[PDB]
Amino acid sequence: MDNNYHFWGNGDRQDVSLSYEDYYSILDCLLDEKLSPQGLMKFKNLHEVSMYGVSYVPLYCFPVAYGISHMLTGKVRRGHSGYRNLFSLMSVVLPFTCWYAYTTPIPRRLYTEIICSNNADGAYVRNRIKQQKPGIWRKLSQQLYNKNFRFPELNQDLTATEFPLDYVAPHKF
Amino acid sequence: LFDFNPSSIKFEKYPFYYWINSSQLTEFNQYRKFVIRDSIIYSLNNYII
Amino acid sequence: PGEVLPLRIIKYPLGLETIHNNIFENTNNEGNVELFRLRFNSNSSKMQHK
Amino acid sequence: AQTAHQNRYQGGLCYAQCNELFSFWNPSIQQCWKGCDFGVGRVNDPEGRIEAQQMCKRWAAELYWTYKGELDTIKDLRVHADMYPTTPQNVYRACLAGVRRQKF
Amino acid sequence: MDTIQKMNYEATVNMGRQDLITREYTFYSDYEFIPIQEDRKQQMEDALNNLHKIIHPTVTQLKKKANVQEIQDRVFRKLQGWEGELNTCVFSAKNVRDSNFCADRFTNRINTEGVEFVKQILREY
Amino acid sequence: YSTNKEALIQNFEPLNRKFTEEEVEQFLRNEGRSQEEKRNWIYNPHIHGSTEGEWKADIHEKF
Ligand SMILES: CCCCCCCCCCCCCCCCCC(=O)OC[C@H](COP(=O)([O-])OCC(O)COP(=O)([O-])OC[C@@H](COC(=O)CCCCCCCCCCCCCCCCC)OC(=O)CCCCCCCCCCCCCCCCC)OC(=O)CCCCCCCCCCCCCCCCC
Ligand SMILES: CCCCCCCCCCCCCCCCCC(=O)OC[C@H](COP(=O)([O-])OCC(O)COP(=O)([O-])OC[C@@H](COC(=O)CCCCCCCCCCCCCCCCC)OC(=O)CCCCCCCCCCCCCCCCC)OC(=O)CCCCCCCCCCCCCCCCC
Ligand SMILES: Nc1ncnc2c1ncn2[C@@H]1O[C@H](COP(=O)(O)OP(=O)(O)OP(=O)(O)O)[C@@H](O)[C@H]1O
Repeated sequence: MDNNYHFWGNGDRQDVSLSYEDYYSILDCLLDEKLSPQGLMKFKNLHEVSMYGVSYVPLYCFPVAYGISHMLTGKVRRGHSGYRNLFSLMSVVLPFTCWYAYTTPIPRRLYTEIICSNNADGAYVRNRIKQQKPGIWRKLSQQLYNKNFRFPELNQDLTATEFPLDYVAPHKF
Repeated sequence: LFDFNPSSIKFEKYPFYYWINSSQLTEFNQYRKFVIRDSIIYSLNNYII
Repeated sequence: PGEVLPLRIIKYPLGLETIHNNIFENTNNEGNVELFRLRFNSNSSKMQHK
Repeated sequence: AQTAHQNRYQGGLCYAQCNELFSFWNPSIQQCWKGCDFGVGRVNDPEGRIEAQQMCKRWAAELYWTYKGELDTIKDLRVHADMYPTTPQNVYRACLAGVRRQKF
Repeated sequence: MDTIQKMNYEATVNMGRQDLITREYTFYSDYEFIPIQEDRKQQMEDALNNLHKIIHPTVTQLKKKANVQEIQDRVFRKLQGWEGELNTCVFSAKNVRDSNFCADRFTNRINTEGVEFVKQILREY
Repeated sequence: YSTNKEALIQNFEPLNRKFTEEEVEQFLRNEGRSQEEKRNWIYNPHIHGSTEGEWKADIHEKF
């Protein structure tokens, strides 16, 4: 528990977790005219954080890919002599590690604020993700229901008078 | 790798199931010219049924 | 492409003209300034003049 | 360019006050300096201050096309950092601010 | 009239008659909807005029354009929320009856919800 | 210490009421009030009602 829990870019263990790919996909189906200035500021701060985060992700993945490439080459560490094979084979191993990292969702205070806000901006973003990005919204709604968030857009809504628009995954009642 | 992971199951058989036309549930904040998209989705659903 | 929708709500720009220090330029017949306008489309199967 | 001093440092405290009042990229600093020059030797007189204000009105009118009554009907005469001399009203407000800042 | 007056009148009428000559040209592969009726057009115009009448005092009293712009943006978002529904329903409307129903729903929603929201935000300001 | 203790014990009396609707509404309306600069109150008949003078008097009394 660091000493910067106030920081917007920071996150908590139980905060809403969203992948970088999911965030970039969500950016596609949103319009700035339909967001309040506060929501626009939230999105701008989120982009400010993501600008550094996306670039740093390969930095985080580098050691794992380097170790995997060494293991693939063998049990011999030949230093400069093996750089050609190490970085030719690592040129495909590191993309796999970055793929896994990007598919891995990470919690963020900005993510939870933008998604779970109980205002017009929150409703708008949730509805846009539900309509234009059903695949992402299914997982997002499952996560929200598991984390005890109740909204009319959630497919797991037990007090709704209209049938869900997507498959409801198994969960504990 | 240790906590709850949302399921990836989805409908694989019903055609055009995920072409969700605008309605009260999804609000009406979509791209303005998606009226034609909604009409086409309605026509496709009618043809299927 | 996509046809002109039946109705459009258009915001009146504010502050374009600073003459005589009047932010609002459109006034309704009843004597009240207008912030929004409704534009209606008829005969969608028609060209738009150049 | 149109001020009374070959550089802003030759001008007294009024130029520094204008620089503080307006942002470094805001060209209304020049109009504030013009107001300072107009107010030189007049601010300390009740009639001199009004004469300097009339000089500001004339300066704005000669800088930009204007109608009779705009400067009299200006709503707010206060100036903010991001106010630019794009209108006679803005020019007149900057000149008035410079006249107010002028001490002697 | 004189020659100059006749030329000016001809110019004005020709500028006004753009629709007259653009009507004849129509496209086949077009998604054609039923236009909203004139009565419903007038009703919606009257509703907007009522909203403007409600809003006029506060906006006139306000002296900074920023607050006026904020009020305009909020009210525009609220109105566009219902405008999307109106357009979607009218485009899918299969008869003038459906078009009139959609227009009536839109104007009633304005008169109640938009009036309440405008009063609330104006009081807040 | 003696004077502070005596004053506190003498003048302390818990509020034995329930805040009324008017008090709650005024507390909510007091979000943006500030004494640095007085608010410019503007009378809109369509949202305030009554008469301009009465509304101004009530606003002056309240804030
Ligand atoms: C004067 C007196 C004063 C008074 C006091 C007294 C003082 C007395 C003296 C004090 C002396 C103290 C120091 C003691 C000695 C220390 C010696 C030492 O450290 O070297 C030993 C060290 C290993 O020890 P060794 O015993 O010699 O060899 C061990 C074996 O040979 C086995 O090794 P190997 O052959 O198996 O492997 C070697 C190496 C061979 O391979 C390479 O060299 C890799 C080349 C490609 C790298 C990737 C592309 C280029 C860089 C991109 C960087 C992008 C991100 C930048 C982020 C910046 C902001 C954080 O592979 C690696 O191990 C890779 C590690 C480095 C990765 C690159 C680091 C990038 C910056 C950090 C990013 C975050 C980390 C994770 C991500 C890492 C990947 C980016 O030698 C080296 O090989 C040195 C490598 C140096 C790499 C530098 C990369 C720089 C990249 C450019 C700059 C990026 C921006 C930086 C910020 C902005 C400003 C520029
Ligand atoms: C955020 C930055 C990073 C982003 C990376 C993103 C991924 C990009 C990948 C693109 C390519 C696909 C992957 C290919 C994998 C290949 C694996 C392999 O076998 O290669 C390793 C292989 C190992 O060689 P070796 O035979 O074992 O001998 C090395 C020894 O063991 C001695 O070992 P050492 O440790 O002392 O030094 C060896 C070092 C040597 O390499 C380095 O130190 C470079 C490390 C940074 C790589 C950056 C990639 C490109 C990023 C975009 C461009 C940004 C600007 C880059 C500026 C620096 C030059 C790269 O090797 C490495 O760093 C290992 C990793 C290299 C990865 C592949 C690099 C592709 C370079 C493509 C451009 C080449 C032409 C550039 C011309 C200059 C343009 C300004 O080395 C290379 O093939 C790299 C050659 C780099 C040549 C740089 C030439 C610089 C310019 C000098 C002349 C300037 C003339 C100016 C004339 C005008 C004056 C007015
Ligand atoms: N319609 C316009 N015509 C000319 N200049 C303009 C106009 N709108 C803005 N400007 C210039 O941009 C500056 C900043 O504009 P801004 O949006 O802050 O104006 P405002 O809110 O109407 O009030 P103010 O006059 O205090 O700037 C104005 O001072 C003026 O220099």
